[PDB]
Amino acid sequence: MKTFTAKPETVKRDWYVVDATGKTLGRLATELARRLRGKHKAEYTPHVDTGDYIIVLNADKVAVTGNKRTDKVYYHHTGHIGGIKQATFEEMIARRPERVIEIAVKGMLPKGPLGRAMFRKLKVYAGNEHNHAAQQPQVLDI
Amino acid sequence: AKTIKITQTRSAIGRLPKHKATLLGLGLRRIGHTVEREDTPAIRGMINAVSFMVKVEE
Amino acid sequence: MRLNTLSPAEGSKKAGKRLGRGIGSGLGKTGGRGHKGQKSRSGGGVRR
Amino acid sequence: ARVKRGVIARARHKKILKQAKGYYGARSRVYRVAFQAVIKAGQYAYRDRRQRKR
Amino acid sequence: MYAVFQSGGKQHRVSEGQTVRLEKLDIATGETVEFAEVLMIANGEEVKIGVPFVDGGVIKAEVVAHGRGEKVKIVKFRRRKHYRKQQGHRQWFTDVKITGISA
RNA sequence: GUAACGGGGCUAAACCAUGCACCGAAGCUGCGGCAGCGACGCGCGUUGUUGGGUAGGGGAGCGUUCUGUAAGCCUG
Repeated sequence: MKTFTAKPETVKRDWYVVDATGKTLGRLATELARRLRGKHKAEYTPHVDTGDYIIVLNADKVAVTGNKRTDKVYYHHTGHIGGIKQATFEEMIARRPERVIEIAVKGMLPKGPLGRAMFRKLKVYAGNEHNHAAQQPQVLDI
Repeated sequence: AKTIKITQTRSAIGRLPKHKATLLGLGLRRIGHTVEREDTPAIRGMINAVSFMVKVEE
Repeated sequence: MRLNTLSPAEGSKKAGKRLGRGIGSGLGKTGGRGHKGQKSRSGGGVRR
Repeated sequence: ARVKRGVIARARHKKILKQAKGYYGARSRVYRVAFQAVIKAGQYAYRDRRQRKR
Repeated sequence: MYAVFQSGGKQHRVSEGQTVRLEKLDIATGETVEFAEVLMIANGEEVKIGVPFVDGGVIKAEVVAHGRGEKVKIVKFRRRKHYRKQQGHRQWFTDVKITGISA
């Protein structure tokens, strides 16, 4: 006998909403990565993406503990010489809030075409209104 | 007699030659091997020198 | 008796050592001479 | 006896062909030995524990 | 109905009238065999969680044919050390049929 | 070019004390095969135990050309 593996056309998608207002960032990222990876299901398989579609609401109110709010600094190199640029958390929120949670969960996901396919499902919003009521995303209230 | 039982708990690679030779003088052959030996005080000396890798049960 | 059945008795024959014919024989590249040296040179060696 | 060794050599070279590989490996006699050296590792390095929950 | 049992070191799952490859036994080509060592049994809905070696569960089996499996090539190789060695192997197997499962 | 945690991130997911679980290798156990040495017996059993290996020593084989078996045998 062989072990059962999942197929691509025998996947059951689900949709959910998570509200990150007043929640810590990393601890939220861990569960987000778990759910998008699908290790929370009973038919998990490592070469197939079966995570839910999570909609994060209120991404401009992510709570960060301690002094990280002003010491946690981001880095990214453009490619040119001396082209290293940085941005503090205190200003990254005011510039592009959703990118905070986006980058924080990307590094927790795996890398490869499936790694990117998995990130394609996450949807992050700074506001609190969303036009996805057509898909009836049941709130994962915590 | 009493026939004490000895079980070898740790390996013998990279270990001091005297302990490697006492292991054979006792009778242990690999990890987890179980043997039964007399309670003579001569045996106690070997098992005392090698007491840091042999489990005893009495 | 005919010229097919006759066979020599055991131990009365044995194949000689053939050097440098593959690896599975054990007499590979070095051929038993060891690594470079006066001995390993062809015809090179000390006398009696 | 002068041995005319072509048949056995052609046989040996054909015996080691290893199709399905790309590029010179499958055409010429640039044949690695890793294809068979990793098999023994794999037969031990299967990862079939099936730990979905605990 | 489906059950489970241990024979030859491997815990297999068998269903009424099914074929499973097991280890090389010692029986003829059509001899009857019984497996009493059962770990659990279930006939839908009812799961009869079994203590080790449940008392009563029996699986009746009938051996069909015996043979050898696929050939495997073993190669162990050491670069730059003048070493190389090969081998071949084929595991022995005994196919069975399931003729009845009782509790 | 961040670059003195591998990374994300961690106010404990960090350090100290005690406690019960668990993952974890080609280690060890369960199940099948093969081979060397020893013991005990009558060529054959039943047991002990060993089987990573360079230089190197020992044993046993496959295969190619040619002489006899062969004016025999296979082959339009």
